[PDB]
This record gives sequence, C-alpha cells and structure tokens, in this order.
Amino acid sequence: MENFQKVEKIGEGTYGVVYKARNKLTGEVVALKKIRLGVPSTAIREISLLKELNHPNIVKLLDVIHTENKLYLVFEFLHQDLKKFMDASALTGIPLPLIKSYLFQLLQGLAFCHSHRVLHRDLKPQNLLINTEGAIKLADFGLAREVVTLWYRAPEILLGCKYYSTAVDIWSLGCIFAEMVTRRALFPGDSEIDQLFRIFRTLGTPDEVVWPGVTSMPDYKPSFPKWARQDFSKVVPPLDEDGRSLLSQMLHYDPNKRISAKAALAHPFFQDVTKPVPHLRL
Ligand SMILES: NS(=O)(=O)c1ccc(N/N=C2\C(=O)Nc3ccc(C(=O)NCCc4c[nH]cn4)cc32)cc1
Repeated sequence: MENFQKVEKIGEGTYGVVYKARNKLTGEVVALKKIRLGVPSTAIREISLLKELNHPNIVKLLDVIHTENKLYLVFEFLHQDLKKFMDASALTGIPLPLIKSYLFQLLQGLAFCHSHRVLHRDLKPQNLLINTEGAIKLADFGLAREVVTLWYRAPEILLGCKYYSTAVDIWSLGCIFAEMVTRRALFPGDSEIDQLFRIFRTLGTPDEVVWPGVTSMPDYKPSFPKWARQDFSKVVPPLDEDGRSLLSQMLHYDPNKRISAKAALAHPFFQDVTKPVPHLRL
C-alpha cells in the first residue's frame, strides 16, 4: 500500500471508502477501495474471479491487494458518476440520444456479466461511471456475493426471495432509465414497506395472475392493500412508445417474464441508437 499516494476521498459504500490515488510505480491514476473487515478465503477467491470479468462497460478491477488482515481493491478511475451528471443536467434534461446510448451500453455490460452468471445486485446512479468519450461503466460489481438506498431494489428482493436472479439488475436499470427520462426517482422509498408500497401504487399490487407464486413469498402478506395499476404514459412522460414498451418489460413483476439484457438489446427502441459525446464539466 506504500505504492499509492491518496489524492482525495471520492465516496463511501457499504464495503468501504474509495479514494482517488496515484500509483507511484506506473504513474497511473486509480480508484483505491479499502474493504472494511483476517480476510475470508471465500471472499479472496470470489474477488479473484472478478479480475477476469473484463468488458468495456465494466469498471476494470486492476489488482486485489491482500495485506495485514486488510483488503484493498485497485480499480480503473473515471471522472464522474451518473448521479452527479443527472443533478448537473436537471434543468435541461439528459438528451434522449445520450439516455439511449447509456442504457444500451449498460445492457451490453449486464448481458456480459449475466452470461458469466455474475449479478451486480445493487445498481444505482452512484455506481454508474462516465467519461468524456461517451462511455458508461458498471462499478462495485460482484462484491455483494450512511443509509443504504432502496430506490432501485427489485420487488422479489423486498418480498424476501433469497435466491433471486439476474432479473434483479434489469429491474434496477429500468428504474434508472425512468429517472434519466423524467429527472425524478421512479420509486424513492425510505423504508422497505414504503419502497414496496410505492412500487404497488404505480404498477398495481401484484397477484397470482401477473406473478404466479407471489402470494407464497416469504414477506408477502395477504393484508397488503390492493392498488390498481397506472399507465406508463402517466409514469414516464414524454418517453415515446418504444421507450415505454421497453421500460414495461424491464419492470415486469414476475422475474421470469422480465426481459433479459440480451433480449433488451434487440428491442426496437435501439433501432436508432448512436454514441453521442456528453457535455462534461470536470
Ligand atoms: N461524485 S463525482 O461525479 O465527482 C465522482 C467522481 C469519480 C468517481 N469515481 N469513482 C470510482 C472510480 O473512478 N472507480 C471506481 C471503482 C469502484 C467504486 C466503488 O466501489 N464505489 C462504491 C462506493 C461509493 C463510491 N461513491 C459512492 N459510493 C467507485 C469508483 C465517482 C464519483
């Protein structure tokens, strides 16, 4: 760890603190994450697998430094997160071609991870990183295998499913897609039940018709209030019918009906996809 010079604190997650740092051996500027824990053998093997999960839309894990019961992860550095970009673009809105490019790129990243049976599990604007070239990348990946944000949590997680699928990441990305379009979080819950009830108030209380097996889920309660579903024309205006159709498939209640990342890439919404350059003030 004497090989790195800290520049500034760039964030704090559930695992630990992230610093921008300079590698005294290569001159490289990196993101250094100190994992708060010595380190379990199961974690070392899993994190070593992530070093090989390389894709242009996945923040590169450069090195795993396991020294003196402490664990450090050395990552590729990107200059801004989607959260700051969305806040900076709030008066005007992110242009639809850039939203489309970012969604397409993230679906490429998820299609890759999911093909390797790797789930993110905690997608949110804060772990989506962007650069000046128009790229967007997924950070803080297969690490799951301040108050924690519930806004992007899939309903099967909230209802107590222990063995959830790659569909949880599609749900989170659908929530982020809606937020980029409307400039407001889709489901800003501040408790697990407020999160669930916000989802139910918009998409309708799920039942055995739309989600077979839902009433047998661990945290499902027959006493849940029964709300009627709302139109997507009301939920994400002024998004066009291609975008609303894709969003509806990413937000299906039944994880088995929810669109995969691979099928989403073929959706007619991406017929005119391009790669614009964002206006980044760094
Ligand atoms: N706000 S900002 O637009 O000025 C701005 C600028 C640069 C950056 N970079 N972050 C990173 C980077 O380059 N590689 C990374 C690899 C992994 C992680 C990661 O594990 N994150 C979870 C913990 C967390 C951090 N932040 C909130 N939770 C982060 C980064 C982030 C935000």
